[PDB]
Amino acid sequence: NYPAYMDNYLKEVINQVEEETGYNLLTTGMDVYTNVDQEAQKHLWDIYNTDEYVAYPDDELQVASTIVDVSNGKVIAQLGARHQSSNVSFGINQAVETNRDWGSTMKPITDYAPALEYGVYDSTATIVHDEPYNYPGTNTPVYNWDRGYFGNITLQYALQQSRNVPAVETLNKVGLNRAKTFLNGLGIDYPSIHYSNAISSNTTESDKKYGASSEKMAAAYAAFANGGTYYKPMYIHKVVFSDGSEKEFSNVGTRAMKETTAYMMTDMMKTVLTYGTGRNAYLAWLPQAGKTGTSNYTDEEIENHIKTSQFVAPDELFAGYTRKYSMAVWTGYSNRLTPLVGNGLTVAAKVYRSMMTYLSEGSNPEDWNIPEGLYRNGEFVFKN
Amino acid sequence: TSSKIYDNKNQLIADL
Ligand SMILES: [Cl-]
Ligand SMILES: [Cl-]
Ligand SMILES: [Cl-]
Ligand SMILES: [Cl-]
Ligand SMILES: [Zn+2]
Ligand SMILES: [Zn+2]
Ligand SMILES: [Zn+2]
Repeated sequence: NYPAYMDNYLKEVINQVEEETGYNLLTTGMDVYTNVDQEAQKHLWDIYNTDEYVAYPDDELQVASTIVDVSNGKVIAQLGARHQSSNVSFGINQAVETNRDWGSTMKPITDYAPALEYGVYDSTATIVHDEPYNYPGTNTPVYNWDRGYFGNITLQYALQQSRNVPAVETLNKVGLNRAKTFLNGLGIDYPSIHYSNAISSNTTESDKKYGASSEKMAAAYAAFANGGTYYKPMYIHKVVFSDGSEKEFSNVGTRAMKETTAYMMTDMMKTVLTYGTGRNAYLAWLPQAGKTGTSNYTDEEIENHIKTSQFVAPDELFAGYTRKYSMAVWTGYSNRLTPLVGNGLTVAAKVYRSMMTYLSEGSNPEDWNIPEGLYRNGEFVFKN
Repeated sequence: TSSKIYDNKNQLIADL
């Protein structure tokens, strides 16, 4: 016996216990104390499944996400699907799956953070370049989502407008090797990294250790929030054995980036919500910061499976965070060939706005404190 | 045979 709104979460629980102890809570007796927040779950359950919180263009459009306690990697909510009934208790949880492309949300942790963290750029005001450009060593143009080019613009603006050209070039200056290393620090990895990975989590391999999932993303972005510490995602607190003994589960974060980098990424990302691309997930009273993301079709997919000449996309994402809870949201149809259009592309932000509202309607909305080693200067931030 | 799970408020949320 267990509630349906806890299916996905309970599954992850069963696995973590097995991973650490080697025992299966299904074929062995024991009590387990997890990290879930029940009301948060029912709240999340209501958001997906009802029609009171957000306008789903239909009942098929799927949603999946993970909410993490930025201070310790504790997962306090996870829901892999919506309106998807067929009780097969403990099935595939789309919140831990890496089979989907997180697109643009990949920029902050793959190109820009490393850049700042390694000297490439020294200020959010640095002039980057959005001009015609091909993938390094190749003649394949890196096209901006709208086929246009902005010219010289600041780091911030390029991150806030989600321009591709300045992103893949940034990865070039950071170096793939250093970049892949920096990604590991945040819990993400690929069997092999390429320049396309500057704007896509699409990878040759497909274990689980490779790629990005609402789980991994929310834990990666939590490092910005918590100041630069990477916390392994945790679902279980403690497990008392039938024979009296207990096993307590402790997680110890690691320095993923300097505080400076974290603060800087956070400042550029606060602008994403304001005059940036993440406007639909903006809250005047809540000092949060995030990044919107979109993936794209192959070309064979465009010329053979896409009808409308509208703006389409197999995945819409959002990975926002506050001073307390980091949250990564994925949205798309079960079959990537069914596109997201018009009001369907907006669900990722709203779901995030909605949930994050609830999660912070009380608390005491706090802001970040510019760390020693930096100094403001109008819209931007500079290094000493 | 039995295993109980409690949320963060230690209030049992399921029995498996
Ligand atoms: Cl390198
Ligand atoms: Cl290099
Ligand atoms: Cl007991
Ligand atoms: Cl985007
Ligand atoms: Zn509710
Ligand atoms: Zn250039
Ligand atoms: Zn390559």
